[PDB]
Amino acid sequence: VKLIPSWTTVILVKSMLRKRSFGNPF
Amino acid sequence: ADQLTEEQIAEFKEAFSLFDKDGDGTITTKELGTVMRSLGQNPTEAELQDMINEVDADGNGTIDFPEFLTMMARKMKDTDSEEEIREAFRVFDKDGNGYISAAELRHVMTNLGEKLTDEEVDEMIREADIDGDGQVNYEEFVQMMTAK
Ligand SMILES: [Ca+2]
Ligand SMILES: [Ca+2]
Ligand SMILES: [Ca+2]
Ligand SMILES: [Ca+2]
Repeated sequence: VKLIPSWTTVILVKSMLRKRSFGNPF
Repeated sequence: ADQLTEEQIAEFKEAFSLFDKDGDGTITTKELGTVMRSLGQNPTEAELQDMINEVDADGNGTIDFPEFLTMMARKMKDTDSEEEIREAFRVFDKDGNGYISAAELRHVMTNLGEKLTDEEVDEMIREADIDGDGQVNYEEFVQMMTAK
């Protein structure tokens, strides 16, 4: 079972929406 | 080119703006709630407040631009390092079949704001398909975040 996406999470998918690459440096 | 001192900040400023729908410099429970309700889920009034209360280090109940630059640095410790990737994945694999498709990514795109075109979205997944399966899997989504 899960419990909604945490904070840094929503930031993980949005950060992925950068340009045309994949993976986050963070 | 190379992550500099401005390229990084600009990235966070974008995320801090995505939540601040109005752009007043303070994320409320409704704002973030709208984002959690657009991705395709349903945040709980109680959990939501408890969620925006985690980053809220001031104790006011609202997130701020500075709180952002300071929130992504408090989760990269141990209680949220490898579990945050599995979550970002779920967003892409809404169906939870064990793979991602340019379609699932196109959905998340408009759910956050920008909606990459098609060729780009197609190439974005082709560059990650280290195996060339027409879609991205879990190993890739991770092998790309584990190898620095
Ligand atoms: Ca606001
Ligand atoms: Ca605050
Ligand atoms: Ca899928
Ligand atoms: Ca692949």
